[PDB]
Amino acid sequence: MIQRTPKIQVYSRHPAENGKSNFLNCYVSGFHPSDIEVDLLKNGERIEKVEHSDLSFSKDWSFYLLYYTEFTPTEKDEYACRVNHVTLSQPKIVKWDRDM
Amino acid sequence: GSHSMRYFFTSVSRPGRGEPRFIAVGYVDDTQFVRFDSDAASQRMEPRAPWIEQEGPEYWDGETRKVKAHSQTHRVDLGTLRGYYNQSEAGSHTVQRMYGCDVGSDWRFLRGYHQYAYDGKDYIALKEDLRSWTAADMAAQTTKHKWEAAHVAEQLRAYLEGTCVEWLRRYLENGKETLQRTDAPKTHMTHHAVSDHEATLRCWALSFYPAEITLTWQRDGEDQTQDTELVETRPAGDGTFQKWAAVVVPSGQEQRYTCHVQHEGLPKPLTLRWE
Amino acid sequence: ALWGFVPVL
Repeated sequence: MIQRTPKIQVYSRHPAENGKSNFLNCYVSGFHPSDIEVDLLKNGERIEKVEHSDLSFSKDWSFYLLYYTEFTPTEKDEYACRVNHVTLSQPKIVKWDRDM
Repeated sequence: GSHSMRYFFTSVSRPGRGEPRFIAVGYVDDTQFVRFDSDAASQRMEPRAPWIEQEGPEYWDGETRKVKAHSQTHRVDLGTLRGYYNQSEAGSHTVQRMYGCDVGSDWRFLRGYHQYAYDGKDYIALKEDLRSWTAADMAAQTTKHKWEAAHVAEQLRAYLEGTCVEWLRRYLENGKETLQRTDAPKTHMTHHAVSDHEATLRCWALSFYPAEITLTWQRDGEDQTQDTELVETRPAGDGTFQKWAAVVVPSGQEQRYTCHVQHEGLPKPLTLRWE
Repeated sequence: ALWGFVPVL
């Protein structure tokens, strides 16, 4: 059966400014089947208040979802997105780089 | 400009874990406006954009009734295809469906779509003449024959050219402040030394709508497609989109490169340079 | 708005 690996991007809604409210996003796209696990991490621990968009797909039938949560960036706190899917032998972790 | 309305449906089986989950979403251009989730508590079609919240109870009761009919049918469709392909009842499978219409700058019908995919593969689709069907395998042909005998294409055509376009026009007018607008991209560049003789130049496009956009890097006026890292356009979460393009430049040659941005919200294409 | 007729595979 068809299986496509998810592309992953971790970024903020607005340019990051320490001490100012924002939203941390993790966009997963181009995957199949739709079964997928996405977590946002703060200094390694799982953030519990995370929401996501309603499942949708592109013209080529691949799925996409946006996971997000409110956050206020600091100079020292580090964030990341952890994803697991049938195409990944191990959970894939991508660190947030305020420049990407 | 041109516009479109599209509905996306996803049905996924989960043997030994209850009935299949069904998710439906509706879009006007790149703006979602409704949703339905068979696992949710409300069991109703729900608004996902401010401009559709004004529709009365007749609208919501009607879309709820129709969407649950779609759910029940696509839930059953999973069983039908498992049979067509003689697959076991243990595995999880996926049925996807999409239909909608396109309208030109003059707001008149341009094209219509109605197609399905099983486990990520094209299954059946209405052709451009709005009268015939494309079926790749034996199974698809069985569905194709049923639909020809039931004259499905004809009923569908009346929806695509009439009803579909009529509602799209209505939504465009009722939500004109957001649907008939354009947010030009806010741009900037970043420079980061990766070594003592090489640096990364990244061109940014932020807070734009619609999603369609073209971002390119040129050196001395020539395209650098193969040397440019371009990420997929992504949602900001507030209704706008973002995108960036980067090239690694030999320290000292920054002035040879230019970033070009094309977007409907720009009065003229932009040409940026690091300087 | 949704199409009121739902075909079956």
